Amino acid sequence: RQMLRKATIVNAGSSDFLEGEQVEYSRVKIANRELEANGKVGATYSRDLLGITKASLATESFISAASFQETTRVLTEAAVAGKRDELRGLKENVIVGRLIPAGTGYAYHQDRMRRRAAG
Amino acid sequence: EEFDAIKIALASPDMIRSWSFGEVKKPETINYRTFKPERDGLFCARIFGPVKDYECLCGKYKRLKHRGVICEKCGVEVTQTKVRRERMGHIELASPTAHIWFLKSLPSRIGLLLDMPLRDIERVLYFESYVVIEGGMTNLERQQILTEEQYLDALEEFGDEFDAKMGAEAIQALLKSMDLEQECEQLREELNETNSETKRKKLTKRIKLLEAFVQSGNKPEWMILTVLPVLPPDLRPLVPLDGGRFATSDLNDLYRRVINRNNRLKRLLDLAAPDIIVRNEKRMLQEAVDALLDNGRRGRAITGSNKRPLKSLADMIKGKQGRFRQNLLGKRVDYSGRSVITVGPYLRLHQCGLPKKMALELFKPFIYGKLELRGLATTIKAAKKMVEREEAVVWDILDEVIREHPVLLNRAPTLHRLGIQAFEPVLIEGKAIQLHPLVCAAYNADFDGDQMAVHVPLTLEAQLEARALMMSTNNILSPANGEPIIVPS
Amino acid sequence: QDLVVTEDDCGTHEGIMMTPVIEGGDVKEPLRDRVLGRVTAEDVLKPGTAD
Amino acid sequence: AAAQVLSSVESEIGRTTDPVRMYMREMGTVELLTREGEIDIAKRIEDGINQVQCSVAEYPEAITYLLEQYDRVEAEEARLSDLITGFVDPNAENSIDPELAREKFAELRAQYVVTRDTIKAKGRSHATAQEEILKLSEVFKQFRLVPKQFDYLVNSMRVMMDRVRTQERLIMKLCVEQCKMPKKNFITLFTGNETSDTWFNAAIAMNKPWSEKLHDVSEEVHRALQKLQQIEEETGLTIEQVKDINRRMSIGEAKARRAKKEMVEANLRLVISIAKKYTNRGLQFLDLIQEGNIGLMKAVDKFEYRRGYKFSTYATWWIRQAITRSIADQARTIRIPVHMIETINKLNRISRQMLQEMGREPTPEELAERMLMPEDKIRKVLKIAKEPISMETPIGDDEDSHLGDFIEDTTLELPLDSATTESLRAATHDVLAGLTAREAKVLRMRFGIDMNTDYTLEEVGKQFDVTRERIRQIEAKALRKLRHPSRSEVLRSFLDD
Amino acid sequence: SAAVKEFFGSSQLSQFMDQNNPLSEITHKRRISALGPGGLTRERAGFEVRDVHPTHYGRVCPIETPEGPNIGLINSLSVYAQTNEYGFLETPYRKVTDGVVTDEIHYLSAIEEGNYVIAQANSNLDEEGHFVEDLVTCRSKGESSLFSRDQVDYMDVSTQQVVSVGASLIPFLEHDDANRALMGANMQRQAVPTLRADKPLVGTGMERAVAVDSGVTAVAKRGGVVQYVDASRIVIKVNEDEMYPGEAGIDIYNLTKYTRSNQNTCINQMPCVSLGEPVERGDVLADGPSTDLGELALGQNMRVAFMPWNGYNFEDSILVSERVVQEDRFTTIHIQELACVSRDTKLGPEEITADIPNVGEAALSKLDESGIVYIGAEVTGGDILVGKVTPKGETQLTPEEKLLRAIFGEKASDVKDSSLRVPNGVSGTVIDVQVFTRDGVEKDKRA
Amino acid sequence: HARSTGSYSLVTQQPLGGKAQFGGQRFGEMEVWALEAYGAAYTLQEMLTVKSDDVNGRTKMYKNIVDGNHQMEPGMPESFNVLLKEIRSLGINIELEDE
Amino acid sequence: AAFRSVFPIQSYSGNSELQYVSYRLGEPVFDVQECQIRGVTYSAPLRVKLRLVIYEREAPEGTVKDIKEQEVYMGEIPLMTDNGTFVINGTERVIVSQLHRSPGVFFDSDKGKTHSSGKVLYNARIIPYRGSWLDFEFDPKDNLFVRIDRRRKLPATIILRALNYTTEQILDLFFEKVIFEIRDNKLQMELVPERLRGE
DNA sequence: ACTTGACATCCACCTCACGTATGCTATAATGTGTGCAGTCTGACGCGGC
DNA sequence: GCCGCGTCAGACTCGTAGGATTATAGCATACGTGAGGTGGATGTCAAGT
RNA sequence: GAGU
Ligand SMILES: [Mg+2]
Ligand SMILES: [Zn+2]
Repeated sequence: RQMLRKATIVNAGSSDFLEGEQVEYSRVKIANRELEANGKVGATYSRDLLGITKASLATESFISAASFQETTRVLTEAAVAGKRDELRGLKENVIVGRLIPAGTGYAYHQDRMRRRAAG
Repeated sequence: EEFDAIKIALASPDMIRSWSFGEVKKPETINYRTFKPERDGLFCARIFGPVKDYECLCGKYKRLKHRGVICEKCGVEVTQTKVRRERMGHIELASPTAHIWFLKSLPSRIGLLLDMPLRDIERVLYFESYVVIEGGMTNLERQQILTEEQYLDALEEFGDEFDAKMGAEAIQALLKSMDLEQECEQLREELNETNSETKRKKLTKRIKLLEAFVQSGNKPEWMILTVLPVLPPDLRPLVPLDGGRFATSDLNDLYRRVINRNNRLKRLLDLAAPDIIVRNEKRMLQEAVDALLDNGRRGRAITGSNKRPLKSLADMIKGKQGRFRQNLLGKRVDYSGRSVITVGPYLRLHQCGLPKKMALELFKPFIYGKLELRGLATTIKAAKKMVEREEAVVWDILDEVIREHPVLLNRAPTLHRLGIQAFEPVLIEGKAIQLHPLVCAAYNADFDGDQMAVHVPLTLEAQLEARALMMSTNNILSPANGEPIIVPS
Repeated sequence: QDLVVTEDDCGTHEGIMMTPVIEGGDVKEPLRDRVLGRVTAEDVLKPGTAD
Repeated sequence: AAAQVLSSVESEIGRTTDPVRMYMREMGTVELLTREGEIDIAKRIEDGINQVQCSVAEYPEAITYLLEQYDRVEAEEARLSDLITGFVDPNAENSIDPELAREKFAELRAQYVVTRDTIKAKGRSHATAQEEILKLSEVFKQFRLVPKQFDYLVNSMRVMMDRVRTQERLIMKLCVEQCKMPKKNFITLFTGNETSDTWFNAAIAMNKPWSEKLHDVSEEVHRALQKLQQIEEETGLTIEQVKDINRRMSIGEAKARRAKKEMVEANLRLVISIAKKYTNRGLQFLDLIQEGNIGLMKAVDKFEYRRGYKFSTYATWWIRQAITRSIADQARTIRIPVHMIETINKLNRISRQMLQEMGREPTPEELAERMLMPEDKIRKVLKIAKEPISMETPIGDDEDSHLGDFIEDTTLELPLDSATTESLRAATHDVLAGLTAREAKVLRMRFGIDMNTDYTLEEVGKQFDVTRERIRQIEAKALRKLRHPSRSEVLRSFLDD
Repeated sequence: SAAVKEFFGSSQLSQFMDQNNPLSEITHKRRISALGPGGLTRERAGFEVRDVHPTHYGRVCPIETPEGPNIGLINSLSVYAQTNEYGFLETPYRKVTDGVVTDEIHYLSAIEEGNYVIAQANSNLDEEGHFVEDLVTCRSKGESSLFSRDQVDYMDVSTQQVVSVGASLIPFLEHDDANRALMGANMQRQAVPTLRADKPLVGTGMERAVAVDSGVTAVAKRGGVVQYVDASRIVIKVNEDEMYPGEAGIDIYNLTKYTRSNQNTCINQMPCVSLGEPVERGDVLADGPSTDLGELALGQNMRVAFMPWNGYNFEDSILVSERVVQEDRFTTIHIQELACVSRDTKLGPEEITADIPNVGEAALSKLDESGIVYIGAEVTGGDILVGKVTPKGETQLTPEEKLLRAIFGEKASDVKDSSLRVPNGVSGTVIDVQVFTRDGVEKDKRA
Repeated sequence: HARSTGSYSLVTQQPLGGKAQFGGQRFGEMEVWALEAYGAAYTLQEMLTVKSDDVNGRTKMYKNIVDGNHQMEPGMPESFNVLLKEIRSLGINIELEDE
Repeated sequence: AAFRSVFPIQSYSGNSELQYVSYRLGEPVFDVQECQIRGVTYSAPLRVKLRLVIYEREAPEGTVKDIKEQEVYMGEIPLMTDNGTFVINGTERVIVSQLHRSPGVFFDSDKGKTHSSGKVLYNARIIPYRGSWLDFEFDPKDNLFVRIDRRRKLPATIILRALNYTTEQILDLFFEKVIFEIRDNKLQMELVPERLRGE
């Protein structure tokens, strides 16, 4: 399932997809739920394939990815796009010395979610 | 503290100016006799903070009574030394230099943005050949290679309007003047006509980059660096070994060579030197900066006095023994011990033999606290010396702490989660740890010279999670197979 | 790493058919061995005097 | 023709990063003229500087400034250095006799007055007056200012030129960007009249409906003109005899500039050869060549063709010195001044001898004998001697630890020792409570504990009320209470402290 | 001299020898590594070189080598093999001249060895002549099988010629799998001699040659009759046969007593023979540490019962009698060498004195006037051996401590206690202390 | 080898290695993983912070342990601070987004 | 070996020379135990009888100018102990014997390797004791490439060009000559019997 | 309880001494250093024939 | 898509050994810094108030 | 080297 993390877009909404977009599987369903409730244009997808290294490089955590390998390549990728990391991931929190967001800490980290909704 | 997210982006020169608190002009480090920092030097206290807490260079202003006051003579503000762990400085390079990373490492986004292949750009920077920047005269367009005398025939007849140059400066110029906004639009209109599949693929990826570029709000000009941010001193430390020798980080050396060349550049500027030498100086400048960030990733690797290439910034981060693997996704641990394991047939399933002396050391702070509470120790200093004498009271207090406490037993390699387990420790004299036989399979351990580490779950939550989840007794069914883990051997 | 139990039931109906791997002569892993402890999708039948 | 081979080797440059090759190829284009060719360019240099000196002498204010600056220092009784040491140092194609200076200034003032009288009658330079102005210029050409004083002089004419052009550029901003009009016409009007008001109203004669507005800020307009016209007044220079001096001075400069460029370019290979002598595993190969180049510049500018010596011999020295001063100056983490350096050098040279005749090593005493220096000086030089080892140095023969992995930090105290410090502060505060109100206040103040400030005895006295040494007996009294073994049993545990 | 000291000191080929036992020493010197300058690195090594070549037969011991990363790289030279002038390894073989086995020994290189047909060492021979078997067991062209007498050119000199030093001591090697054989030879190198060295009762005949060659024992050059024996020196009067008439015939053997090895292990040489006894050339006079009357005495032999115990002998765990302690078998002497340096910073010359601020006089007691331990005192963890004092730097004491200091007025002078303390968890008797006087400033009273 | 607390490394401020200099044992990537397998957040955090490069954390937690508290009182690993500023010296913008 | 390789070392001008006569080893200055104790390396002094010999510019090769003959000091050389060990900085090390691939010529095969073909790509590797190395390896297309100092591949033929050999001499020393005479209107060859075997 | 004078011991700021910075020299001298790295290998990626 | 040329990888803890390489010149003037000196501030003392 |  982690290897199915990202997919290939055929056709957009009013957002910036188009042929051969390389977006996350979850973001796809995002767009779906949102826009198909209003109508407009829902995007078509097909899931694509990431094996190990690929999948790792795909993830929405550059800290996690940089912790893996190809640190050089990785980091400039990140730097260029101005990528933002919200600390969903585990090794993320590891490296920040924070509350791992599984079990024991999962509770605390989900609490921060509603803290983002209100102040 | 309380923050939520991190954004990683390009370094604006004025952003470096923002963090950077002073300019490092001198290659000097510290004075040869008075080992205190040199004025505008690499370890300068005027910039990065005072050597010793709330005490400046020349020593007129002492004590906590001064906090943020600025030493009139020596220019040292009075506060914690610890600021040398965070204050960043800056180097003003007269020749803006290329950022290595965006050149030499793939894909090399500069190249991508300007659709320029590598060697052509190279020759431009290295000052092998000139490049076309912007001409009212359609004589030439953008981004053409011209050698020496190819440049000569053109100006001689033209000039005036005709604008092209050489090197990094030229690149940065081309970058500021290029209309990213318009190009995005034009590329959509190119898609508006022939959308041939292969062409459309690469056209797709290029527009992706440009659009993300002004979404982040980043200026390409930043690609080339004018101001270089310079690392805090404590991170590039210089101290003496006991034998009288000094050791210092290699970054200091790279930085040194950098300002040498940069400052010779300033001299050669003022003296109006020939262009041959200017260029040579800039290549070297380029070189020095680039070996600073990533050594070996450019030309021939800069060598240590040894034989080995010198370890730069990137090396520190990336390496397996870099910051990630050494300091971040694992660290060195307190309240821990280790030694040889030995069978304990008498042990119950939830028990481990723990050598007196080992547990002693671990529980030190606990002992001290309980000493003072019992009043058997007037204060903590006496508590320490009370344990270090080794009297009988020490064993009983330790005995009460060990009661209901778990300790953590590590064994490498970490196969699965039971390679580290929580056990109730059973004190014995002797220096061997004793292990329950049935859990041999979980550690994949056997008795013929294996050593186990030990740690202290320190908080109430530590203790709790160890007894609840981490107990050998609590986890007998394999997360791997459904079957029992702890089984007769 | 991030794959964690966030909701307890999303309510999807879809899922995969697992067989007994009787590869060649021997039944190296049967149904129960492969299937045990798994959450099931779908109603399993087999017609009879009553179904 | 040399421009040919550069291109073919540039065409096969398989990306050649090694800057040595690049540099070698570029220098490899330019060839070497020896002997008198060098002297050719040297003479052109002389002429450029001479031209520029001629221009200085032609200007009223330069000579005015000369005399007034001398008078400033000279009026202060009889100053020796400072301003006087800056001036003078004259080359007559250093102790300057009083009698000569008295006389040399005399004919200058006289010349001043005569050359003013001539200018006024008829023209600025009608025939005979042109002869006399050129005669006065030949007067000034005969002395040779040392570069020091000359340079402040060049800048003031330079500066005033910049003022003119800069004021025009300020006006050019608002005029060029905000308005707009064909450039062609301007030439004639500005060149012709300059001083009078005729072009003012004559400009209006061409008509055109866009000329009426301009009155609303008419006051500001011509009043702003004032600044630039005042430039004219202060300088006091005539329209015809202003451009000529500037243009021609620029000529003198360019001649000299490009001349020395040629000289420099020509001597590359000599620099390189001398530089490669001390490549040998000390400093960086290319580094050497860089500061060698700066030594060559020195050689250019100080070389006098008059001396009649071969160029290579003299240049050798300046490049040599630049290299050695740079090596000693830069190189090391710890900079080492000269005397230090030289002594180190002596040491090692003698070391070889000594080792070879003793059979083994020179003990500090024995070495110190041959040096004629004190043993402890030699011992302490040996100590200071050894240079820093890298922090990243693989100390493990197996790239196991990089020195840093051994490193202990003396600054951080242990949590155990923190408890030490903290516990005694707590105990001290509680013990303070036991003292009587004003006594407690006294001791609190004096030591600054629990107070921002640590007041000394006298300061306590001022705040308290007069008392001096009374508080010294307060010290002793508090000391009595606290010397009390009963009260200080915990404090007695810190006896071992 | 710089290049030379770099070869000896800094080269990977110049390494700390294992001196735990004579075996480790002996073996370690004749180990051969494919690594170092002009040779393969660890990453440089694939399957290629790590795997076993059949031609290793009689030249390198196939079962001596470190496991994990070093395996395949470093091997032991097998017994009888030696180098020609060009540095190719040759192995000695017995000539067989058309059917008949001579006493002629021929040393052959590898490529030469491939050519000729060699009979096995175990093959059966007839009384100083021909072979027992019509079809004999032979090797040639790297291959192994059955061959006739007529083609047979040579034969193995002895069985033990396959293997190196460590492996040769293992008596029942034929019955042990190589996994464990390997480790066996390795382990032997790590065995520490006890003070009470015992000869191997289960041996190989090998044990005499090993010990003698190691040179950790004392051996007779000429022999003769032993005139005077001391636990320090042994003097021997040589027989008139070997004795030269011009010089004197009194032979000198200075004995190394209780000396410390690199690995902390003890090397003590004790005299074996009796005063007035006759011995000849190459007899073993004094035993080295792990040596018996000429024999390698690496360890000790005990009564072992194979059998399960109540989980005490679990997974190769080991159960023993109190009697082992009682008899002091497997007690070993270890010498640790520890230093203290007196240097001079610009902060102040450090001095060696007995002067120590704020310590119990109990600890001070073991020190003399110069600050030196009395030789032969028994010391414990925490106890100080050697007094050293150092100029303390500037410390701004909190007003608290000024107050404190004023109160008791204790003579606290800017001095840090530099004196060299004894190890935690290690104790015992000091044997010998040494002084290193610099020339300029004169020696301390203890010096 | 017994170690509660003792000498730290200069740059990362982590304990050094081995009983040689009274160093702490390393809790490595693998070791981390053990913890992560379980749901133990604060154990983790002890390893990561109070027991390693968190100066504030280990000192004040020591105090609290002696007094009879046993809490964490959390902070920030100085290793990470190290890392941030090292990214910044590379000319790359790295920072804490205020929540 | 080293001395005669370096010596006699003649001056650039061809006039002065330093000649090697014979050497001598000083008996070790400080004993073993002392070296252990004081942290020094156990070493003996080396001296060498050199003769400074001056030829004349003027006289043709009149070895008849000056001869100064004396023993110059070349430093201290680490000695080996009786047991085969060394004393370096106060401690015992041993220099372990070293295996390595001998200088000379190796002809290796690329078994399979690269390609889907599994093209049998043979190559000759030349390793001298002192100097740069030569590599001659086969292209998949059967072409013979050289790598000087194993850097990059080019044609082996061009090496022979550098060696002063023209195209014809090359083709001679490798391939098999065959003489073909033109007479009247028919073609005759000088034929070797063994040439048409198996055709 | 609190002041006064006399004396000792201490803390701040200025004046002189030693260290540091750069320039000058004159038979003539002008293209060269230096590498040791390496070979394991299936991969994924960019470019090109 | 086929060779090919280039890059980036190749576990976890702990135990134990010691440090370097070089070949160089010298000086005279000037200008500023660090160290120690000298007087003031502040402590210490013995009566004296 | 030790061990897993
Ligand atoms: Mg076993
Ligand atoms: Zn100050």
